Amino acid sequence: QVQLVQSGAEVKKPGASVKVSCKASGYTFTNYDINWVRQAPGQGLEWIGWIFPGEGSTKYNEKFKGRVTMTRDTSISTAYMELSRLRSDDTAVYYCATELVKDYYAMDYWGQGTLVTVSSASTKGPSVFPLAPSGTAALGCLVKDYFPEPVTVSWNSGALTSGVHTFPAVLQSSGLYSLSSVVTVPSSSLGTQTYICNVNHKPSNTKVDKRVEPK
Amino acid sequence: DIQMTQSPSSLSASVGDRVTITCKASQNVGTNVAWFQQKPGKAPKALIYSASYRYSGVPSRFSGSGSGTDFTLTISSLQPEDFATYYCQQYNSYPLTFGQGTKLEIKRTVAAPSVFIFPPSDEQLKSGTASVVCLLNNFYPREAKVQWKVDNALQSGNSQESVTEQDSKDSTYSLSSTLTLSKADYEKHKVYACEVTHQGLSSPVTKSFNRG
Repeated sequence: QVQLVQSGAEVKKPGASVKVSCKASGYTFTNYDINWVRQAPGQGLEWIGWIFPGEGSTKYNEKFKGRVTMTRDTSISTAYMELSRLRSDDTAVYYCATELVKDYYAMDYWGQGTLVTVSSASTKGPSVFPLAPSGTAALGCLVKDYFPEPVTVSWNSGALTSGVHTFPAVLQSSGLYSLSSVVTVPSSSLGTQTYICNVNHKPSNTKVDKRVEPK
Repeated sequence: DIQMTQSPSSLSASVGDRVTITCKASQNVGTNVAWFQQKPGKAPKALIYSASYRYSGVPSRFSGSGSGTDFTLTISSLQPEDFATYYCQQYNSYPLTFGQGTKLEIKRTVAAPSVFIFPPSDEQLKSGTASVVCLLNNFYPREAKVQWKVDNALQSGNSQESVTEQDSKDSTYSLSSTLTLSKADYEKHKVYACEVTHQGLSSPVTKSFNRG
């Protein structure tokens, strides 16, 4: 079936430009529009524009006209969306999509999405701090001051999965993100069983295993 | 730009129920309306084109209708997989414009949160910042109020909240309230308490500690 593969995540500073790619396969690349829509964190969908790969013609949302350029390389079945003069409110997941409407089916196809982070912040691994437990007890890890997203959190190297809650990150006013991961465990195993939270942060090659112990 | 107003912004329903979402256009859009489904972390999925026609693979419990300015999506026989956010979209004229969206969440019995408070670690205190965490675990419905008190002074502006998506097994939520202070301001005070109210609690639940 038709598939759209997008380029990887990107971090950009205000004013810079970004160029996202959309690799299509499974259909005649030159016969259908590629549309681009974006979604800011926790917001709705916003349409950017489309490009017809057959003749390179385009159509842009007035909101972005003069600031966006869509391109296509037919030899590799790839369309591009370039957004210039980036501002913080351009931070979002960007999607390309197309639509095949034939006699016996009508179907939309989508890329996996590309995260573009527009921030003056610079890469920094997370500081991990224990949330020490006080029949059912709660303990966790505070993953604070990291950039950019994402971090990945597991417990006991993936063993402990029942009762785990990892909260969505929130952007602190310092430009850095922060989240907490917590787990409820039997209050009786506090002094015998050992609890380790594993925090991955690929952008910084950071890998922390912080043991959380009752203080 | 034609504005698409969706109603309601949020909606709770039980499995098997029938739901109606509406969407008003600021101008006439004929029947050039599309409907989309989106689950967290995934791309949107098309449901309806031309206001009333289903894209291939969309089951019959999704039906759209309307013309001109008023449009509705009707989802009967709700399945657990149908609980997500839905968007209307006009494509009559440019630019294409979406509604603000409707999040549909599963109704279940009320469940009171379990409250835990966490003082900042000494490790973090060395860094100069103190973060106090209040945890509300496995509760329904989602609306829950947290109050941070330090020496009995209501805190404003220095806390952020983060709530998980609805749990896939029990349909509860959990919530996190983090109070960030300067190490100095953390040293100047003794009693730290978070107070929780919620439909599952007949009176407020308080959790507190004294620095020390």
